[PDB]
Amino acid sequence: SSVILTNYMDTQYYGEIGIGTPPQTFKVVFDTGSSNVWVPSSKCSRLYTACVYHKLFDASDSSSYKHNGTELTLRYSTGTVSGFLSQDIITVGGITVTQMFGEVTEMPALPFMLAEFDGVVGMGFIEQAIGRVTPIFDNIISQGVLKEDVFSFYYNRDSENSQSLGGQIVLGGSDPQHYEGNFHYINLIKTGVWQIQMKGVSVGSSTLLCEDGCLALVDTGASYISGSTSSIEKLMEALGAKKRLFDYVVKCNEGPTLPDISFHLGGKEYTLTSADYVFQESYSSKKLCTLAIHAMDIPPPTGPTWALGATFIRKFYTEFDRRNNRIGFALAR
Ligand SMILES: CCc1nc(N)nc(N)c1-c1ccc2c3ccccc3n(CCCOC)c2c1
Ligand SMILES: *[C@@H]1O[C@H](CO)[C@@H](O)[C@H](O)[C@H]1NC(C)=O
Repeated sequence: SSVILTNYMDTQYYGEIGIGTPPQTFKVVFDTGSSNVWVPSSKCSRLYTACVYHKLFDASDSSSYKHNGTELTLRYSTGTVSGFLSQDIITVGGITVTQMFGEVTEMPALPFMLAEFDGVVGMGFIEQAIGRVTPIFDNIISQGVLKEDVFSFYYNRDSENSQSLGGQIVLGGSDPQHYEGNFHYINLIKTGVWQIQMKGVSVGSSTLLCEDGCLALVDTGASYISGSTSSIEKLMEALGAKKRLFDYVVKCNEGPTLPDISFHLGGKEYTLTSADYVFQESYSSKKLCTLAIHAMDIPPPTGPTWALGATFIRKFYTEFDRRNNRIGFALAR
């Protein structure tokens, strides 16, 4: 099965899923960076404005709902959500699985008021599941209907005309329609995390970063490519970028000229051009231009690690192989 994804300003990729009977729909981000499923709850006080602006699942309208109520708190690098567990049938572009998800009752205005999506579907391993809840992919695999134990991601570039698909996620394989050349796999450092060994990072012709090696987290639920506060400060100085509050800007006229940034993974340089990582929204020297790379200190046991999010996936079609515990990359088409 494949799921059409909507691309919102190149920073948010989501698709639809139905929960309960009759189906209650939600826009969700398929996150290889987390392992739980959650959507806003009707029990969420309207004092939480974010709940006022998103779809809320109502248990009392689902004849297939199974109560549980165990509390859970999900913690992401850029925000937190809290609530309790519930069970019901979830629809994912064809497949139907009885999933255990979290009904969020605390959805902070900042940042969720900025979210176009309603919730999250974790595509990570159970080792990272909060509350030891079985991840949705594990369940789908159990059904034994998928052609292969893998899922692929395709994140298209932004578009000013609602006629091109913002992205697509395939359950059980890849879609040749969106990649060229062959994949090039890398082995997961440790199973339970979509993290691989990254040999080095280069900014132009001078591998000034991640020498000696470092970690790379392939996060479909993250907007940009991130690095330790240290690594980024050093990468950003090399680009002549200034550090703002939430991002790094560069004078727009200097954006097209910026150097390439390469990530050495499994022996193959994945190169990104300035056009690939800069939000060139102007050419004025009197305007600032946001870079699609941020600084995000990810704690143990996962970090310190770089995070390859949407900025990286837009250029490289990614396939997550559960059966071989490996990640594959191919030129996105
Ligand atoms: C999908 C959940 C998620 N997973 C992971 N691994 N990291 C995150 N930082 C987030 C997380 C949390 C809140 C918001 C969040 C809140 C408001 C606006 C945008 C937001 N984004 C970016 C969406 C990127 O989609 C590809 C968020 C991401
Ligand atoms: C909630 O689900 C977990 C997972 O199986 C289960 O162990 C627990 O007993 C459930 N709690 C209730 C009260 O339904």
